[PDB]
Amino acid sequence: DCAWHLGELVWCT
Amino acid sequence: DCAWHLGELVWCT
Amino acid sequence: GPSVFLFPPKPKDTLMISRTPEVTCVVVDVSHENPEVKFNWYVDGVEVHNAKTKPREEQYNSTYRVVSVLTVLHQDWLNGKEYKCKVSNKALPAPIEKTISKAKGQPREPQVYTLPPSREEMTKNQVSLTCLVKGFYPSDIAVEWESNGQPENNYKTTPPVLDSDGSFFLYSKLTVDKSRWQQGNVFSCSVMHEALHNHYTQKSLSL
Amino acid sequence: GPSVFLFPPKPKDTLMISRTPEVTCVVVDVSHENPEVKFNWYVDGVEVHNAKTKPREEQYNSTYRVVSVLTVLHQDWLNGKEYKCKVSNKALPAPIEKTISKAKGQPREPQVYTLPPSREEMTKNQVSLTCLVKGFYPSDIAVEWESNGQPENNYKTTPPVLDSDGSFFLYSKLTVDKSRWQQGNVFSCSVMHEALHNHYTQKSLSL
Ligand SMILES: *[C@@H]1O[C@H](CO[C@H]2O[C@@H](C)[C@@H](O)[C@@H](O)[C@@H]2O)[C@@H](O[C@@H]2O[C@H](CO)[C@@H](O[C@@H]3O[C@H](CO[C@H]4O[C@H](CO)[C@@H](O)[C@H](O)[C@@H]4O[C@@H]4O[C@H](CO)[C@@H](O[C@@H]5O[C@H](CO)[C@H](O)[C@H](O)[C@H]5O)[C@H](O)[C@H]4NC(C)=O)[C@@H](O)[C@H](O[C@H]4O[C@H](CO)[C@@H](O)[C@H](O)[C@@H]4O)[C@@H]3O)[C@H](O)[C@H]2NC(C)=O)[C@H](O)[C@H]1NC(C)=O
Ligand SMILES: *[C@@H]1O[C@H](CO[C@H]2O[C@@H](C)[C@@H](O)[C@@H](O)[C@@H]2O)[C@@H](O[C@@H]2O[C@H](CO)[C@@H](O[C@@H]3O[C@H](CO[C@H]4O[C@H](CO)[C@@H](O)[C@H](O)[C@@H]4O[C@@H]4O[C@H](CO)[C@@H](O[C@@H]5O[C@H](CO)[C@H](O)[C@H](O)[C@H]5O)[C@H](O)[C@H]4NC(C)=O)[C@@H](O)[C@H](O[C@H]4O[C@H](CO)[C@@H](O)[C@H](O)[C@@H]4O)[C@@H]3O)[C@H](O)[C@H]2NC(C)=O)[C@H](O)[C@H]1NC(C)=O
Repeated sequence: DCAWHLGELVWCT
Repeated sequence: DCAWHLGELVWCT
Repeated sequence: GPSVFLFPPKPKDTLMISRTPEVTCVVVDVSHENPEVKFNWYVDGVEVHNAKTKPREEQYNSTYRVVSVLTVLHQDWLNGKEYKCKVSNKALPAPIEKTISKAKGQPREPQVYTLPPSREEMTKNQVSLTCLVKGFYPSDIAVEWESNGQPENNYKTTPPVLDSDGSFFLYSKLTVDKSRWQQGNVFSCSVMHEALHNHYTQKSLSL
Repeated sequence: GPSVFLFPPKPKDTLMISRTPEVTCVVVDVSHENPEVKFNWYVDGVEVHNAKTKPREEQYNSTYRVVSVLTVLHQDWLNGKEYKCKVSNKALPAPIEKTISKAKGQPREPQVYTLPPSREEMTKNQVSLTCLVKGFYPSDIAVEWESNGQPENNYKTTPPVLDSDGSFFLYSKLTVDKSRWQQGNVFSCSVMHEALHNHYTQKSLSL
């Protein structure tokens, strides 16, 4: 799954 | 009056 | 003689796959008479060749500042690979070498706890929203605040302090209008660190 | 040539009437050929004579360390008086003068708020008691913790951070066994600063 900071892609496992 | 820190005199007005 | 300073990439650039981290080799006190500077880059001893030289910059104090930038791979940095920059110039009897890499030590996941303002604070103009980020390693981290998906810029974060267990902790304080907090508005503490799942976690704060 | 470093007194020594604050003029890199050093002290330009020289100390790196200590009056320091130390030595082209005094700016009283551990932290073996000290000026301060009149040494305090209003704030974290917290034990955050009534204030925290 992924993580987003203010719309920006942070990281995905 | 005065203020004490762990028994020690700090200050008095 | 010239001096050299090697800088690590920004925490946010290493933790976000949407950004490009880089190591910067800065050479100061470069002379006007011999500004030719040769750079040799190595990654774990193996010489690499994809570095670029930034445009030369006159410092106005009789010297130039020559800089080389090396792009790194997120995983290479996070995996503790060592980057060495060798600087050669005619005014240098022998080449200067600096080495930098991530801090060595098992990475530990930061625990993030949001703390509401004190009852005693409910009488002032603005209240303080606290975010405690503790138990993390290494100290490379990024902490920000937001509300309704919008970034809140009115905050100050203490530098990382080394705790008694070999980990780091810090505190971030966001200052807002009592009204906002009172109204039930939702505020959040965004933390980015390599040890977090997906290098991310948010902690909400409201009533 | 020798080098000089002038240090201010400890915050606790200036804030407690039961202690004796002092300014310390340290001279390093003193040579064996010429170890004799003359000191001239001044307070707002007026030369004073009650300073004492600490016993000379061999540094083992080919130099000595000569130190002069000047006792100051609590009120003189707190009132912003300037202390100047002049150092003279035959290996020095001209006397060296350093000046130090309290930070200038209107003193502001620190607001102290104790913050309990996050309910989420209760799953851990030990918990964090926070103490927010903000809105203070100057940064000279002393923060400690206690319980039942006994000092609690298991804490870490962030260095003062400059806030957006020109004042300073910091956070202190005391870590205690979860059992102690859940049992109703009362803990206190003791803060000492010149702008507080009698330079002291204590704020308690319990379940
Ligand atoms: C001639 O003039 C030169 C320029 O002077 C002018 O600039 C001002 C800064 C003043 O110096 C002023 O006098 C002038 O107006 C002058 O150069 C300076 O020389 C110093 C001594 O040789 C040197 O000191 C070292 O500084 C290190 C820290 O430097 C950083 O931080 C300062 C400010 O905090 C900043 O000015 C520097 O530019 C550095 O900033 C970092 O820059 C890097 C690279 O750009 C950034 O990292 C990259 O950033 C990019 C984006 O930009 C990407 O993100 C990339 O991924 C990143 O890698 C980084 O973000 C940025 N950080 C900050 C905070 O800005 C110290 O670490 C170093 O300390 C070590 O060594 C000393 C001994 O030297 C020890 O005492 C220490 O304990 C420690 O071990 C040291 O203090 C200055 O850096 C240098 N300034 C510049 C601009 O180059 C030169 O000396 C003059 N010479 C003469 C003869 O007069
Ligand atoms: C030869 O050896 C000399 C001795 O060094 C020994 O230790 C190592 C260095 C070994 O390698 C070995 O050489 C020796 O065994 C060596 O001297 C050093 O020289 C340095 C550079 O010249 C000098 O650096 C400056 O340090 C300043 C800070 O000093 C304090 O902190 C250091 C480190 O923590 C500490 O070692 C010092 O002793 C200082 O400590 C403070 O001392 C004061 C005064 O006693 C205390 O205050 C009083 O405390 C009493 C206690 O009862 C009362 O409370 C009273 O009220 C107080 O007033 C204070 O508490 C204490 N603090 C701490 C934290 O311990 C920096 O300020 C300075 O940096 C500034 O200035 C430079 C230049 O302008 C700038 O570049 C900086 O940016 C900054 O602006 C600078 O870094 C060392 O201090 C000095 N070490 C000692 C012990 O004196 C010498 O150089 C060697 N020479 C050769 C050729 O090899």
